[PDB]
Amino acid sequence: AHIVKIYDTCIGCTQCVRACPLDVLEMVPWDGCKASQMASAPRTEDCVGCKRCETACPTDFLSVRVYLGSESTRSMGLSY
Amino acid sequence: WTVPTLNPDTPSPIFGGSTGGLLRKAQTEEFYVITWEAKKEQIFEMPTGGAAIMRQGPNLLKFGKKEQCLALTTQLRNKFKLTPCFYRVFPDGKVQYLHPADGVYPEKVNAGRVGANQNMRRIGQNVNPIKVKFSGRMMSPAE
Amino acid sequence: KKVKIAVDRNPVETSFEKWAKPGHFSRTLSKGPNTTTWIWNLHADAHDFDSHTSDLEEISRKVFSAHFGQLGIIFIWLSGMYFHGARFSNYEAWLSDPTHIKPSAQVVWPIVGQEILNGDVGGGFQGIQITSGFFQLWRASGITSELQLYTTAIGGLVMAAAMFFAGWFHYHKAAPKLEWFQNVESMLNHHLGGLLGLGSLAWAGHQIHVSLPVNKLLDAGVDPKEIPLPHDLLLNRAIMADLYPSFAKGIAPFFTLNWSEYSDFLTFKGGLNPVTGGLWLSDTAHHHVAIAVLFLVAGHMYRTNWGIGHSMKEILEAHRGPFTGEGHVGLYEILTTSWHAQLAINLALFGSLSIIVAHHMYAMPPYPYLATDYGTQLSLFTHHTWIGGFCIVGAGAHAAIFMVRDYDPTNNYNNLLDRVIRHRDAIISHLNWVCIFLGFHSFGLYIHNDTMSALGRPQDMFSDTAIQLQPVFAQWIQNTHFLAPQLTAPNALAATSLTWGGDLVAVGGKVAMMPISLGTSDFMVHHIHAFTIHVTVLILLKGVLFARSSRLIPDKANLGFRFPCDGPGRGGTCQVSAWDHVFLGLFWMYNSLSIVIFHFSWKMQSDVWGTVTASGVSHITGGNFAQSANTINGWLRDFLWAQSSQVIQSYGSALSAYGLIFLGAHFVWAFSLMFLFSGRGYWQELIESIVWAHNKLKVAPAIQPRALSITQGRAVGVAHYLLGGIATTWSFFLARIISVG
Amino acid sequence: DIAGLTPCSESKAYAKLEKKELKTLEKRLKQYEADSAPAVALKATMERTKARFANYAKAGLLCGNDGLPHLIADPGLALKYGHAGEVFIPTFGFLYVAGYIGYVGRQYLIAVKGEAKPTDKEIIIDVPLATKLAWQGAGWPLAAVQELQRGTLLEKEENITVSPR
Amino acid sequence: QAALYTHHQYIAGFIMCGAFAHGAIFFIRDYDPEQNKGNVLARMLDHKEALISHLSWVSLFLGFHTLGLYVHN
Amino acid sequence: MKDFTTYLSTAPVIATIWFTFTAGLLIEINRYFPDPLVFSF
Amino acid sequence: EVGPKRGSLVKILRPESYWFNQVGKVVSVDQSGVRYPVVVRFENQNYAGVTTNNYALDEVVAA
Amino acid sequence: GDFLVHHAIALGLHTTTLILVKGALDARGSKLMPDKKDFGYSFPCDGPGRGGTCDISAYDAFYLAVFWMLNTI
Ligand code: CLA
Ligand code: CLA
Ligand code: CLA
Ligand code: CLA
Ligand code: CLA
Ligand code: CLA
Ligand SMILES: CC1=C(C/C=C(\C)CCC[C@H](C)CCC[C@H](C)CCCC(C)C)C(=O)c2ccccc2C1=O
Ligand code: SF4
Ligand code: SF4
Ligand code: SF4
Repeated sequence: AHIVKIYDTCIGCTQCVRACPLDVLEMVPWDGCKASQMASAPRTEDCVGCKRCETACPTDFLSVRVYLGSESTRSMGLSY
Repeated sequence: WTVPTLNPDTPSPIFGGSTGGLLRKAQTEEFYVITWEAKKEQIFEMPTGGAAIMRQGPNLLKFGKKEQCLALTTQLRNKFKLTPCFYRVFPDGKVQYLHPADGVYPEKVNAGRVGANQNMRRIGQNVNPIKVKFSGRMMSPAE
Repeated sequence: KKVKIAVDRNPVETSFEKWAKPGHFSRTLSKGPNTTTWIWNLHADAHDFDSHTSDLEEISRKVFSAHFGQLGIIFIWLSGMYFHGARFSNYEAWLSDPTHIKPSAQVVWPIVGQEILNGDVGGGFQGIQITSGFFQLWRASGITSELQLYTTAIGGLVMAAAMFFAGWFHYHKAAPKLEWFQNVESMLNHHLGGLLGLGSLAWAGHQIHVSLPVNKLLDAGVDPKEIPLPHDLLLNRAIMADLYPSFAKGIAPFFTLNWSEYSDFLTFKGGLNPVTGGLWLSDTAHHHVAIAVLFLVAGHMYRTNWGIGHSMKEILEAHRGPFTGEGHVGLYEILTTSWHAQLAINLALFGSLSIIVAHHMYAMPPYPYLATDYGTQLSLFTHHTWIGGFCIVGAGAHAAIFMVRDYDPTNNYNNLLDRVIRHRDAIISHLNWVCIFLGFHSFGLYIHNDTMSALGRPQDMFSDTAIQLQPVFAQWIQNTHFLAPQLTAPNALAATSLTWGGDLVAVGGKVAMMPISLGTSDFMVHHIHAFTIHVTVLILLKGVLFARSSRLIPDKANLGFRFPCDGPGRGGTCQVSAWDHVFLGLFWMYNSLSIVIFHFSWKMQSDVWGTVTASGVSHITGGNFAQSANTINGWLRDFLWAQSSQVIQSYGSALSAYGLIFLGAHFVWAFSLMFLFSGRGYWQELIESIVWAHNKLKVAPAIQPRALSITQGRAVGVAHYLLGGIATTWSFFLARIISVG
Repeated sequence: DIAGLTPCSESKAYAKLEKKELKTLEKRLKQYEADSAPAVALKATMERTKARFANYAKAGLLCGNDGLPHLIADPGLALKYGHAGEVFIPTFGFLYVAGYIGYVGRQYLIAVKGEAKPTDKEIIIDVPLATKLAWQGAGWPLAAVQELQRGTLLEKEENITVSPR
Repeated sequence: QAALYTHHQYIAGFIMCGAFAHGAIFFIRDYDPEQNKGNVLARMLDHKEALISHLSWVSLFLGFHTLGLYVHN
Repeated sequence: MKDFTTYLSTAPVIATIWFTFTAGLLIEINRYFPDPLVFSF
Repeated sequence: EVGPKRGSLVKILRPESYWFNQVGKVVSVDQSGVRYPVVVRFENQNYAGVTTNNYALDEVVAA
Repeated sequence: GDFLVHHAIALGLHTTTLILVKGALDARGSKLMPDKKDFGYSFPCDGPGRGGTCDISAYDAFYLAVFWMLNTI
């Protein structure tokens, strides 16, 4: 499983969730940096590590951060 | 909204057979099932390869990887404007619902889903790796 | 009526307003540059017309006028070669003595010591010995005067200006509609009747009336100054009826179908001209008459405006099998809707054709004194082989681009394309297995011979002596085409080539063409050829079939054709795109064709080319290919080290520039490895540490310095790799063969 | 006689090399006629060779055991024994031009910084401004040292550095 | 002599590359910026761009000019 | 022709013109002053 | 109100920012209790292609 | 010849140590990646984002320096 952490610089633009091809991220309301949305990563067991999320993050550098961790079948995109 | 139970009586799209389908991972570890209710018969694009014809009404489709199911999900949502929902099926018969885990799609708020893996600091306010040294496993300062 | 002219008047205004605004063709680059990557994207997307817009009509117009510009440039280049053969050549001296004088058409200015490059070629001339074979082509055309080259150059410049005027016209003044381009029936009918049918007919007319008499008199020892001019052979029928008495009969034998009377200038001789070492121009004239008839009847096949003919849609749609589903349906729409689907097929067949040309121009040398100019022959094989491989790689590229952009799954349901994409795993798996099988059983043979001869066990090698792998099928075909005039082609006086077997044709002491034997070494190298070809096919076809999706990345089509990677996820997804498969197929095309042209050079220098002074053919390398090329150390020693003696000792001589481009090409090739072995993220940080020094001195540019894209890094690396390797081989080949041949 | 080198005026391998090159060129010359283009070209090349060797031997160069001229990069050994125009004077002859190029580029950048779209004056050169600066930048050492003495040559630490500086 | 020289020189090159490699691993895994507050080792990281840019200049000049002289000859 | 002269002011055309001029200047220098190895004059 | 004016030039003091020690222009300052309220627009874009970013009141400074 | 090749040797040394020093100093952070210490010494990349981050680690700097070291020696 990779480590996806999301920081308080998230302005809540939903782009990281729309880019995620594995449904790892979701947008949670107001229980984060501020009100008006925030992101979260509850399903990191399905993260492959493609970093489309932080490719789409528009903040300075990346509010969403993928830290490549231990691999598995779900974290290596294996259909076998 | 409540968690939907997977209907096995749902038919499948008209596909002539490929080689990009299921492998021994389906029999051994897991596989995935995506469902959707269509309004017409439309030739869509399989993520495994080739084109299939969805049926008017409900459809069901097997996949060996979650990324395949979400690829078809975004294809059916963006090109056909449908609302699909997929699962995770285990070879012993256990079904685990996956995508709209709260009912609504994850880019939209739901007013009650809990924020996980949220570091409440700035990315430059992370500690140096000397402070997280000898924590057992090799650990990032983001923890 | 259906098939007709359909154009728009004055679609695009002719002004330099969009010349002053770079990046105008796209929505992203027209805003202006902020980083240097804009400067590269401006050039990478310049001719990517199908992303500037969506309407196929404007794309088609852009393509048409761009083709016109390419034709104008080709005409400029042709006129330049004719002009250099008119002003800066020893052509009129070479015609009198083509066996002694070296063809040269490039004079170097004496500025910084490069007057040493003006070699003593012959005919009281000093220049660079050309290897393009224009002198042989011109002699075969019947030129015999520099003035005719001069006026051909001026005609080429006129035609170039005409092509550029045509591009401007057919874009800005009167540009055709989409339904004009989509008349593929008419385009094929015309390109077969008039372009290739009437073109071959006209060239046959020239070959009847200008080439044949002029070259017949040139071969009879007549001086090119006292030969009748071609217009005198047109008007005065007495000269032609003296040279060919069937011209006394006029054109009546044609209209009376007493064609055998024409057997004086329309022959089926076969073999080579003993005095020039090339194909008989009467044979080529009859050839072009025949294929002109063939193409003119082939251009009356498709249905355009009168109900007779074929609809290509009807041929395609009615071709389907039980194994293949719906068959070729939707392919008419694919090819009348996608420019890239057309470009893929066209490039593939055009490059395979160029390699056909390379193989058929050395075994059947068409031009007088072409075979005995070993440099021209080697260069003409190598050049067209390389152009063919490049075109084939581009065919794979544009097939992938089709599959990414222009593919629509609604149009393609259980047709052949769908059925290929559905079992691409079987395709690529069997292709992988055969690539591995061939790699083992073709290269491990060379390794086995290296190990055996290094261990001192030459009786255990794979040779013509120890363990024979004889190419019996090719040997049988050689014997079948050598014995062809006796049984299976009774009206042929000889075989098509002397490479099948028989006697040699030697001209000027040098061997023009002689039988080519094949043994174990030839077996091994041919299987190496097939191996490398199959691996290149593996890469390019895997890029095509997996251009939309794979078991790794199912949404690769939305990612695009040209993207570096999806990420380090899934273990790492770099070079998953269909562009990077072309990037690797380029390397394997180079590795294939380098061996092809190496096989050519060594086999020719060992077993074909040479001199006959006494009783005996003395070849260049002495026939070592049979016994030396069983090993990699053989190709090292007796080819890459032995035949390199001419290029590294060329310093201080006329061929010194060849040694220079040897060393510089070795430089560029290795320079490519800075871009292929490395990655962007290092250079971006180096660049920003440099930008710090530029900021400190207030010289940081407004256009922010970025490292090259990942895709651009790979493209630069493959470009420098191919350039350096091919140019190293070019220098080595030419420096070797201009000296020893 | 700086590093054991013999002057090229009295070097024997130098003369042997001149004779060798002229012998090569006359070997090429003997196959041509009296007044033909190859003959005139080779005669001109022979004369260029003779003049080149004469001018190198006249300039006081030092030749090695191979007869080839060896340059003296050390100032002090070059200024003493008359070899300054080998590496030392062309050093400043280069540096003037190179700093001139760099200073014109710097001045152009600083000039276009103030405009509305500064990046478009870098892909599209403002040739009036560029030529004006290319002409008035011939005093680049004086203006450079005056920009240095005022402190306006170097940017302060408003430079974009990294997290660990 | 040849084997010994080439041997020890390649050994030296590999060892010297490993030296800087482990210096990097130090900067990552073992370096504490607060315990090295203001010392020479932090002063290196504070002017790292100057070091890298000047090393780049030396490399660039040497390559330009050595290759230029070699190609000229 | 303001736009045409803007085009000739672009980076590649100006570079072509300037390097053509520089190369021609160096070439004519090396013609009229052949083989300049040192600064003797 | 908090922060600088909505046209002021601002030097960024965030250490991990692309525009650290680099001048920017304020688009707006969100007057709520939001963390990182200052919206700064820059003439030069970062590696991602962005010219705007949200910064805090302690990460901004005049000129 | 000794002059020219000693300057080639200087080129190789300075460039090898340029790559190595750069990797060591930017081991902890760059403008393309200021959180590089949080990823360790040897990590593959930071994705195709931010223009491309291939061979951005310090490990990859050592890697690219081994080529220049082998050339130097
Ligand atoms: C980078 C290393 C390097 C160095 C130091 C040199 C140095 C030299 N080379 Mg070599 N060369 C190199 C690389 C190098 N080259 C490479 C890589 C190649 C392969 C392409 C060559 C190929 C080569 C050849 C083939 C030749 C040389 C020649 C020369 C000499 C040229 C002298 C000259 O042009 O006088 C120029 C003298 C000047 C004073 C001009 C200086 C520049 C400006 C104009 C001065 C400013 C004056 C004024 C203010 C301008 C007016 C302004 C204007 C706008 C009006 C010199 C020894 C030539 C020679 O004979 O060598 C001995 C020669 O024939 N080189
Ligand atoms: C396209 C190919 C081509 C062309 C152009 C020619 C051309 C010619 N051939 Mg050749 N020929 C060819 C292919 C060709 N041939 C082939 C393939 C063969 C093998 C079968 C031959 C075999 C052959 C033989 C055996 C002979 C010729 C001959 C001739 C000449 C007589 C033409 C003739 O009688 O036909 C009749 C053609 C016409 C009546 C058309 C004339 C059209 C004119 C130009 C119309 C223009 C007028 C204009 C409207 C108004 C005036 C403008 C202004 C003044 C006011 C002519 C030069 C003969 C000859 O002279 O030998 C040297 C001859 O004996 N040919
Ligand atoms: C009939 C031939 C033909 C045609 C019309 C096209 C047309 C096209 N190709 Mg295809 N292609 C071809 C042959 C062809 N190609 C071949 C032979 C190959 C194999 C090399 C490819 C490989 C290929 C790839 C891999 C890609 C294309 C792409 C494209 C599109 C844009 C090209 C562009 O903007 O480049 C503009 C021109 C350049 C950038 C110049 C390239 C610089 C070259 C490499 C320099 C070296 C050449 C020189 C002779 C060597 C001497 C150098 C000297 C100057 C020092 C366009 C539709 C692209 C596309 O559609 O993707 C969206 C793309 O990604 N092509
Ligand atoms: C010399 C360099 C080299 C070698 C040996 C290979 C070898 C191979 N490449 Mg690679 N490749 C290379 C350079 C090389 N490549 C470069 C520079 C590029 C450019 C980027 C590529 C790009 C590339 C691509 C894109 C592809 C390959 C493929 C292949 C395979 C096809 C041949 C095969 O399987 O035959 C069998 C193996 C050989 C011929 C290798 C030599 C082994 C010999 C016979 C001895 C065997 C030893 C024996 C087992 C004893 C063992 C001793 C014990 C002590 C261990 C093979 C693994 C293709 C592939 O994997 O698909 C099939 C493929 O698609 N390569
Ligand atoms: C006293 C010397 C010394 C010591 C104690 C260490 C110790 C260490 N190094 Mg350092 N290192 C050294 C020298 C040293 N190294 C040198 C000389 C270099 C430059 C070459 C490096 C470069 C280096 C890097 C770049 C990295 C380390 C890492 C490490 C750590 C783990 C090593 C590892 O992964 O093991 C397992 C290592 C291997 C299995 C080595 C791979 C196999 C090698 C390349 C040999 C292959 C040769 C082949 C078999 C020959 C066949 C011949 C046949 C064909 C005939 C460990 C702390 C790593 C670390 O700390 O991670 C953060 C790390 O990333 N080191
Ligand atoms: C022959 C191969 C080769 C060459 C020439 C270089 C050259 C260079 N590398 Mg190395 N490198 C290589 C292979 C090579 N590398 C390989 C295989 C790798 C492993 C991936 C690396 C890894 C590497 C790293 C990691 C680093 C370098 C760096 C450098 C630069 C060092 C500075 C220098 O010497 O400037 C002199 C430059 C040259 C000699 C090359 C330019 C050639 C001529 C002079 C340019 C002009 C030619 C001509 C006029 C233009 C024609 C073009 C057009 C008109 C057709 C330089 C560009 C360092 C760097 O960028 O720091 C500055 C650096 O950090 N390289
Ligand atoms: C060397 C290298 C670089 C660095 C190359 C730099 C960014 C660009 C090289 C030179 C540019 C083109 C500057 C040349 C000068 C400009 C064209 C402007 C002209 C100014 C005067 C010289 C006229 C990469 O960015 C890279 C990226 C991905 C894989 C491999 C590599 C790679 O090997
Ligand atoms: S790395 Fe890819 S799968 Fe993981 S969270 Fe980011 S976008 Fe989603
Ligand atoms: S893309 Fe970045 S800023 Fe937008 S919601 Fe995701 S993490 Fe927050
Ligand atoms: S190309 Fe670079 S960034 Fe992309 S996956 Fe490969 S290593 Fe990572």
